[PDB]
Amino acid sequence: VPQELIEKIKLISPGTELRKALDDIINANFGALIFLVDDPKKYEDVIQGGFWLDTDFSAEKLYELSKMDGAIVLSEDITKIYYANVHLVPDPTIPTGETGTRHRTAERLAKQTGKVVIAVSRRRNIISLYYKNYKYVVNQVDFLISKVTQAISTLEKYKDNFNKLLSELEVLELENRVTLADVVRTLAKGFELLRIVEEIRPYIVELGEEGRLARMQLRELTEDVDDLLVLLIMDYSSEEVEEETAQNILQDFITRREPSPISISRVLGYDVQQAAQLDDVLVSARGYRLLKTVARIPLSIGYNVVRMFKTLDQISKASVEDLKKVEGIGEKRARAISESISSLKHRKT
Amino acid sequence: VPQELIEKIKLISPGTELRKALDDIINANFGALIFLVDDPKKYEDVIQGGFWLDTDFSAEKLYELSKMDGAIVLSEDITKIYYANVHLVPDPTIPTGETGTRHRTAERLAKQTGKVVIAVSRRRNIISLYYKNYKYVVNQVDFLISKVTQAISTLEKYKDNFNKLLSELEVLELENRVTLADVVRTLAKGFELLRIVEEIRPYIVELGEEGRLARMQLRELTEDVDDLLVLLIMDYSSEEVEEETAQNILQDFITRREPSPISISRVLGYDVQQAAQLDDVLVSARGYRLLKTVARIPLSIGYNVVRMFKTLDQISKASVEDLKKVEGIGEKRARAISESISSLKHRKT
Amino acid sequence: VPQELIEKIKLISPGTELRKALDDIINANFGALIFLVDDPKKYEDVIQGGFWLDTDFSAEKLYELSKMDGAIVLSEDITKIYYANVHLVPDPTIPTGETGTRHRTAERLAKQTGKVVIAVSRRRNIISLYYKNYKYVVNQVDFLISKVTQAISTLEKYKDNFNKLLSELEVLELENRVTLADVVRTLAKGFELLRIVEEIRPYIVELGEEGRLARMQLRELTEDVDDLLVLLIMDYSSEEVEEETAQNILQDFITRREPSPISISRVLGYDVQQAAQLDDVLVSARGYRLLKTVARIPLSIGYNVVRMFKTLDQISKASVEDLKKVEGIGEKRARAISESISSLKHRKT
Amino acid sequence: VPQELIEKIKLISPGTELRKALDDIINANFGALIFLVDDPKKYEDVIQGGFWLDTDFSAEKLYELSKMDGAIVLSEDITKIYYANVHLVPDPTIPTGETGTRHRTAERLAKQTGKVVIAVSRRRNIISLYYKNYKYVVNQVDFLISKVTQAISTLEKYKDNFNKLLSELEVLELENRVTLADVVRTLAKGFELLRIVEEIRPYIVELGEEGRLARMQLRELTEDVDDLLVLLIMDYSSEEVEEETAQNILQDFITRREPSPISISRVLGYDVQQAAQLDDVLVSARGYRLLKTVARIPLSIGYNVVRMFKTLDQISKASVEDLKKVEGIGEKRARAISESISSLKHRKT
Repeated sequence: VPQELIEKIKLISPGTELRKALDDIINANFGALIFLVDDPKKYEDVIQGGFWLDTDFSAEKLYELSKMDGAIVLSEDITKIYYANVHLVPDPTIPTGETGTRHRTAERLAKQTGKVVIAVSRRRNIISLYYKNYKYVVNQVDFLISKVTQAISTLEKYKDNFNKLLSELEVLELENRVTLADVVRTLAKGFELLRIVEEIRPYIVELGEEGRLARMQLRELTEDVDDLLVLLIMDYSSEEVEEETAQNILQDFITRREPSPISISRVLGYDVQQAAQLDDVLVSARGYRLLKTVARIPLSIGYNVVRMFKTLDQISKASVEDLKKVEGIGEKRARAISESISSLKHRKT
Repeated sequence: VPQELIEKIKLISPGTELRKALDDIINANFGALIFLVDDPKKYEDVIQGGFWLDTDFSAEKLYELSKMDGAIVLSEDITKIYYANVHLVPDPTIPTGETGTRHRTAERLAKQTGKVVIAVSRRRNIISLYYKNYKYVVNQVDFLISKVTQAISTLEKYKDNFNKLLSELEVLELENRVTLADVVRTLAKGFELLRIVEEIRPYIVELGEEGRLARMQLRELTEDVDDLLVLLIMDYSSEEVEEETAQNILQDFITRREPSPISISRVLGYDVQQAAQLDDVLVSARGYRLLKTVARIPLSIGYNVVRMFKTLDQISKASVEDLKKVEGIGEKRARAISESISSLKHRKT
Repeated sequence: VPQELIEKIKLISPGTELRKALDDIINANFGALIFLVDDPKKYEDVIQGGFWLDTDFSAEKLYELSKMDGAIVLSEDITKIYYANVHLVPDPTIPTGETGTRHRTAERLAKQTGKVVIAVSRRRNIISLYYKNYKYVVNQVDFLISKVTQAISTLEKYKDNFNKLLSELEVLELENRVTLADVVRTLAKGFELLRIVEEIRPYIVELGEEGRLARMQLRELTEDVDDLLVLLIMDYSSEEVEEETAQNILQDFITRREPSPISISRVLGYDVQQAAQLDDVLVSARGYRLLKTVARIPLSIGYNVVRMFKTLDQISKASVEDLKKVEGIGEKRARAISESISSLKHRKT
Repeated sequence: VPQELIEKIKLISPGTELRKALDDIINANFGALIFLVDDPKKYEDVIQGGFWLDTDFSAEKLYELSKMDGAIVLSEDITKIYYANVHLVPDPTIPTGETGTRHRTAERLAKQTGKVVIAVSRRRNIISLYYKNYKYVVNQVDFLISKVTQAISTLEKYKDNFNKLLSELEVLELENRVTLADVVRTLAKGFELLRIVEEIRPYIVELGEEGRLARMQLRELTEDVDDLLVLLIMDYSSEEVEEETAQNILQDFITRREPSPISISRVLGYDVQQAAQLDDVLVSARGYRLLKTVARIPLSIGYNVVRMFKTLDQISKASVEDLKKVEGIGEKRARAISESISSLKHRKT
């Protein structure tokens, strides 16, 4: 979806006075055909009859004006109503996939002038916005909220299973008993979960001001999930990987590639064929996840800790003194690393 | 529900252009009577008047055509509109349980020709599909989603209680303090939960593309429940049972038999009369559940481990060396079995 | 709500063909006035004009007949339609709180004959049923489900807080560190929760077949709550109390008395004035809750265990041999009591 | 929102007979213009034509009367209907931001007389109440419940993350390993959560009797959150702070100030610049939270315990005897403090 169109869709999103007028118009079953232009003069060839108003815009004015036949012409910044009751006459030979005079006129005019044309028919409750060669159907809030509420419920279920996987993985990691299967399973669930977020995103945007609660919920449910997945990648990839690369792995599995077990283990640098092999590959966390998330050591510095001790297993054996030999690790960091890992082992394993 | 009919129901499921036209028709309160035929020629006896169109199908075309009285005739693959405004005249002596000319005509024609006939009346918002001697009422998406959302909430509650039962059962199993009552109680909840899934299934299918989120939720909620229940059967049945048999027990209690305590304990091979006796029967898990789910040992091989040690109690006492004497158990499997069971005991009991 | 009326309300509950016809009638905005009689003959004085049909009942027939003015007369068992289009003429001097001829006629006739009279007006979507001097407004399913879904959500929140209270109480009980405040707080939440169930009950019934999922949810959420609360009463009441009495305490606090802290502590036999005193009263569980729920010892026998050891504190110190000296406690029960309590202490405290 | 207006809004809230009549009027699409006056005589200048009724008020009467053009005049206590079908004639030169004669008349009359004027138009389903220079749009219950149900779901998510933060903070506190970042993070989530409650409040009120379940849910979800946050403030502020001050911090961050990390750490008395510094500031709880919430020691007395031992760290080391040296700490309190803290350490750390 071109950003160019996104900017236009904002014009008729829940919250704006324009959308306010359009909803009223839908409820009254009157029709509407609105043409957004910067300078009316250069468009007089496609504007016939009607009335010249050149007055300030308001939702009430638009609604009343729409009781008459024909089209209304507004300024692109929706601050002025220039015409009402006019006949829009774009070139009839322009191709159109629309049905019914109102929408065919809207599409051709948008294509012809490169300007925005809004159509609202009587036999339906949806807003169609035409911009250049683009068409965007705007749904009603009730419909959007229904889909979004279901997507959120679906997310809660994925998050729950994700929390359960990560919790079990934590036990295994602390006991150094992890297998590639445990990692991939956890990654897959995470990838699939963030995929849902990406898919519902266009719905949230379309909700405008009425999607505020929905955004808040998505934020609380997927808070640190992305950071967590990256750290998992940095910790279990076959060979060392920088954060930025882990992020590319994440973005890739969120949109491009499908999060299938074999496919994830492959990108992680493991040469596997059948998913049955995953339960046989033993792996050891490097310790980034725990270092950054629990010991609160900046990644930049964790790099030094990992380069020296290699794995979480070794770091958990290190002493306060042993850890200070690391560049960037003082008394506080050293104690923080040692104590937080020891605390976790005593509680979770 | 014959699969034969299921194939026809797909034709008018949410997502198809046909359903798109039918919804529009419902919203406009126009009526509709659609007859699906392969070759119009051999049906000219039941097709009177109207107009010959022989044009490409589209939802907009169907909607417009439906503004006229009579019926529309389409190709079975919904790619062609052959007739519009015709009078369908099946044999009037054919029995019909329908009311009102439109539905009586549809049922008799479907019965007469063995073809699909779709009826949509003005005084209601539902689609009736007739195929041979079958009738399928298609509900609106709003209604379906309402029932499905309630069924999902109901499932969440059953799953929660199931998780609680399984969690307590786990403690008991690790402490070798299980009674038949603990097993049956856990099985019953599991059986009842999967029963809900089976019952809501026809609703999910009827939802078509709009049931995608619902499917995802059902999948996250009942993920490994079936495998888990089978393993429970394999572990607590009075006498050894092969997986395939455990599965038959599952399928049976999901559809045929009622998951009553006594009834489950009976099928498991225990001769009980009153539910009060269940709290008195001590039982010991064979160890399949833990072997497959936690130690990740293939069932095929677990069979060997169980045939040698008999119960989880004995396996938990076995040593790495003792376990390797089993056919198919190497150093890795042996360590995996021993360590995962020891880890669980230290954490859960 | 008299059971007598409940039986009549079933006649028009979701699921019945009668309600099916009434919903259709509501959607069409036609009106309806239905009079249910056993023998039409003895009511000819209040039945004028119309048509004698004496035909078999069906929803389609009722719906069609309702397109005409006047009333319809059916058999009490809803198997026969005796009249259609008649004028019902009860005594006009009979008092009525209704407005509009249709409802005034219905109420007076029901009062006059002691029979059921159903009225459905055009300017609204609700069914009014009149039986003798009773009036029952039947709501639409959509409305009912909305209230019921909210009540269920509200219940989930109370159950969660209840689980948290009971969980903390469990720690305290095992450590013999309980105070009257911990008990009352847990009881109050339980009482309030079951109060919600009682209040939503009339809604579930009114839902008929469409309240099946709602019932299942209420059952999963409040499963053993009543038994649990009774045992809590038996365990913390100032002086010994029999189960049956504990139950009266429960029923009382669910309907009659308000579950205020002081009020609960008072009924439990503690003479307190200000809620501040509750945190100062130390109490010890007798052990019924744990004996019945965890050790699975029948109450009848727990009575003997409590009469001998007095408190959970003492039972937890008892030996297998010490416990067998109790009448009804064998080797199994004795082991069950001892091991389950010891297991709990090792895990929760 | 002036309380003065709140009192008027109650007049038309769900539950009242007046609102009952207004809903019926909305469903019928009749219009309504109601003027509430104490003494009709002194308003005869703005009341023209119509009918003098001087009869008792009822919803049915109001609904029927509204079928006629013009306005209805009721007594301020909604117990009397004085006029029906009248022409209200306020001064036309009074400014009005309304459109359409009905609303312009209502606003001007309310402004002119300082009395309540209720307007309901045909082309919409909302009630507009005018009082003096105020205007309050009353929404339908369906709309309100939709927003409120979403706000509750959003709250559940914030509460869950809050519980997780507080749970981890608890471990850290018991191990005396807390950093300013852990405290602020927990406070921020708490502050944001209570902010949602404040924002949805006007919706709950507008729901009237239909907002009962919603209130119950908000109460169960945010129960002790405020007390908990205050205690957190009292425990981690840079320098000692009295409860009343902690409360001002809470109220401030709930409405005025934005709960940004730096902003919270600043108000707590810590001079920080970049959020990165928070992970470096070690802090120790004074012990109020644990003393009041777990040991059940009144704040008034906790003040003495803290003034003597200073931190939770020191209190956890204190002996029963050491604690009794505190003014207000007896054998019970002393044991309660010592045992509850020791119990927590053994279970959570």
